[PDB]
Amino acid sequence: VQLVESGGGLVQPGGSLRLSCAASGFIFSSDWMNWVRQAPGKGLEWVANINQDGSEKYYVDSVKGRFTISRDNAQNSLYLQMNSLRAEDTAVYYCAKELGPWGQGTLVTVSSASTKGPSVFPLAPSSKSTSGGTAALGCLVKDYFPEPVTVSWNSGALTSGVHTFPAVLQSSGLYSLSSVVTVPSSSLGTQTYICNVNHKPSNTKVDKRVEPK
Amino acid sequence: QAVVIQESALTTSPGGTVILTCRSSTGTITTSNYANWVQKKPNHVFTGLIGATSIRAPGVPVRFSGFLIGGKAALTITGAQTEDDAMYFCALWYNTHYVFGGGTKVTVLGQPKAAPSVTLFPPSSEELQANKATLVCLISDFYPGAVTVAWKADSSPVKAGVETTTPSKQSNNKYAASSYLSLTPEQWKSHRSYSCQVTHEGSTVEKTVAPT
Ligand SMILES: [Cl-]
Ligand SMILES: [Cl-]
Repeated sequence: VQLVESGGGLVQPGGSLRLSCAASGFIFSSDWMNWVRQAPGKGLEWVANINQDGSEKYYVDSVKGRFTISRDNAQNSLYLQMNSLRAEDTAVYYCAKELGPWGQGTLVTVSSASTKGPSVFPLAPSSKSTSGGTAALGCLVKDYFPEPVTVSWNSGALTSGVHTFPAVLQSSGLYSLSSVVTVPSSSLGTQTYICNVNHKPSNTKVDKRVEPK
Repeated sequence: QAVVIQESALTTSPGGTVILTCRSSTGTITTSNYANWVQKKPNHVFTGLIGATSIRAPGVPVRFSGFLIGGKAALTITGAQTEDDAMYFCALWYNTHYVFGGGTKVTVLGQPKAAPSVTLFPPSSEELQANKATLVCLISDFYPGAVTVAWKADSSPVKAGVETTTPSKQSNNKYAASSYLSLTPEQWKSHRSYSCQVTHEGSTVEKTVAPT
């Protein structure tokens, strides 16, 4: 079973967004479907639900008159039309049923601030700064808005020793994260290490090669 | 408006029996509230374990059970496993809407204490050309998930420009965090070195970088 979500993004106050939840691997028309949201640091908030045929729909009072839940059983899709978006609607939105895994969640940001692409700086290692023969190199993804950012290494082929850290929220409102990969010193002069940063909200894809100083 | 009340936190041993309760602030819970138990793990989507008070989701281990007792909805774990260490949310249907509880953090004992590993990166050559300078201190593989960070300009403390993340759980059930010190390019070269000190369970780990 799978529930894939899409449609979240950055939108100015008063704007609109339409979320979609693609269902597969189960009899979609047999289940009620729910939209649930959670803002960072806050609790889970049920938003809306809908019955099998779509004749019954319920909403939380904070949402009545602005959101509209709908479904298409012929296409196994659940929708959430979101109008008159407010800053308080900023949250990760999840589609879910009573049983089984929720969707992966899509992020909705209602803010008057514009998106900003990150700066990527290499975190070069040092042979004199090792620990038991292992080195440590990485990339610094600084000053972007909003979440998320994906970082891979050597176009996804390098995964052993990779550690990407959750971003920090700076006082200015911008985010910064780092991704680190630990590798032996013998591979410092034989292997090539390149981090692939992707910030989809700003359409910024940057590649940075990391080599010792 | 009705609220859903859960225990904040519970601790058990492997093979122990846990019982989580879920009550309504308005009074008795019945099967008409269609209690739903949702499990949340770090880096794993929410998943509904129990629906309609007592229906186990497919694939959910049979050691999880839901039922009603004393006017409250309950979820037991008979013979808890380390993989059950997670957050458990309760949701109750009040005629026209679902309301989620605050969630119960269930801790399964057994994880040994682990000291933090600290890696400190000086400002790169690229960033210094942009008249910026940031120190990146990376803390990983510590348990329990709580560390304090203090920075040092030479040998004296420095609080301005420090931003540290909350601890986050890693794939190996240990925790990680990062700390960023923002400095001008001039301050970075006017000092002999900078240090990032990480204190965990009474022991402190330190890392030092110097202008090159
Ligand atoms: Cl834990
Ligand atoms: Cl460099």
